[PDB]
Amino acid sequence: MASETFEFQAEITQLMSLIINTVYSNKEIFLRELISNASDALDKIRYKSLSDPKQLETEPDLFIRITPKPEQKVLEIRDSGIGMTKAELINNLGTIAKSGTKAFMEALSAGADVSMIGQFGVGFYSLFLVADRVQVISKSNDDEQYIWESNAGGSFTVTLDEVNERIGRGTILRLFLKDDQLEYLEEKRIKEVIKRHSEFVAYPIQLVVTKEVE
Amino acid sequence: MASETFEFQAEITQLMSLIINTVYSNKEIFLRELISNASDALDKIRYKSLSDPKQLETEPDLFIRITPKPEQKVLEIRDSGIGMTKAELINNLGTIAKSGTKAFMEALSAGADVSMIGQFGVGFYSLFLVADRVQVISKSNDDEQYIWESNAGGSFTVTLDEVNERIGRGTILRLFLKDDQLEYLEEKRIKEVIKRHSEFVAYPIQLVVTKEVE
Ligand SMILES: CN1CC/C=C/CCCCCCC(=O)Cc2c(Cl)c(O)cc(O)c2C1=O
Ligand SMILES: CN1CC/C=C/CCCCCCC(=O)Cc2c(Cl)c(O)cc(O)c2C1=O
Repeated sequence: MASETFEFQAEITQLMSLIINTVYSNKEIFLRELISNASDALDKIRYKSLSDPKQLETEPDLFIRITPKPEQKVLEIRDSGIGMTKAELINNLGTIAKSGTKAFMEALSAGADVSMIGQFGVGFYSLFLVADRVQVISKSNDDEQYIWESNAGGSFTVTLDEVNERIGRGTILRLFLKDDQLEYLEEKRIKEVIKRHSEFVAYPIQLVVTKEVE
Repeated sequence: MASETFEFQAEITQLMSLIINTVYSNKEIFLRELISNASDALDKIRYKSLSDPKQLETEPDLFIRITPKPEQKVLEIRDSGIGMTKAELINNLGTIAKSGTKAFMEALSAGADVSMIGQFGVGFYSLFLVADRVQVISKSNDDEQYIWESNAGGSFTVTLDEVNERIGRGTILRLFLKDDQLEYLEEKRIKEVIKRHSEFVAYPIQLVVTKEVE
């Protein structure tokens, strides 16, 4: 199909503009937030499967997978968690997506460290520390695969997905990294960031590395 | 769109049935043939770009990339070479695809080693040594992305591609490995097979490895 365009709730647009523009030092913290969200989605599908085991069959493996795509300056973070339907992507990432958004911004003004973002329920938006564009590609058992896309402007698009690999079930965050943040494409940097901030994750974290054979 | 189905030329079906069923020992040779085809397609796009440099811009990097997908028992061999349009996939892989096909089978009967397959121009079909199903996904600058699929039966299908990652330009052979050939998903096995049979390749060969972070 065509893309549909949606307006963000005003506090969300304010949160994003602030973060995409910040000179804050500790940007690496975006990866902890995206692994935590990935781990929550995997919790929800595992929890859901307790009474409905067939929900697992669209993707029996439970994992988080990180894929640097250095040639496109993209970093992907995939999970096989519960995924979001079209209406979920629309509601959860932007149109309500509310709640701690304004509390967080107020805490920032008073000097809170950008790293509390997650305790306010809005750590998804920390991706704009290292990316100036994101596509969230998601497949819920309840809906077709969709793409939600934002560039931290006041509106986002949602498009039926006829261009990306089929996710059996779950979500890919595809981060279009800023030119100064290309370090997050490097295998050593990634590992160091995960060991530091994500020690207790119930699910395997996989890193997809491309090496020339010689 | 829907799938279209096409009949193979009769000698091709005869070639495939023989190979999918052979007890021959040296199956590893399929990888040399698929890297050679990949290298030929990259030669043709490089040669073509000599007088039409813009043909490179849909994918400026020239590479061969091998991606084991152990969970699906798939091995992928990708190149960014010239790719095939729908009519090319139909003509080149099956409906004419002729020429050395019958000569090769006659040489086999007389005791030729399955490994001469490439000097008869039909080494593509060597994939059926290790796979009982293949999808060829291809994107020519001249056409949309298409999927050609065969299971060594007498007919194949060609489908407009709305399910796979976008190839900028080139071809993916997606091999659905036989249960006894899963060794070709292993990083050490692959490297050993390339060093042995593909020493002189002008293009980088990349191996995509997935490792758990601990
Ligand atoms: C958590 N859920 C599953 C759906 C989440 C439902 C609760 C509302 C969450 C609001 C924030 C959005 C979110 O966490 C979605 C998500 C993100 Cl951002 C991610 O990086 C990885 C994911 O697997 C998901 C996701 O699909
Ligand atoms: C060689 N060409 C480019 C298109 C080839 C034209 C000449 C006719 C070739 C007939 C065999 C089919 C073929 O080689 C196609 C192909 C295969 Cl099988 C492959 O494994 C990788 C590829 O990049 C190609 C391909 O697209």
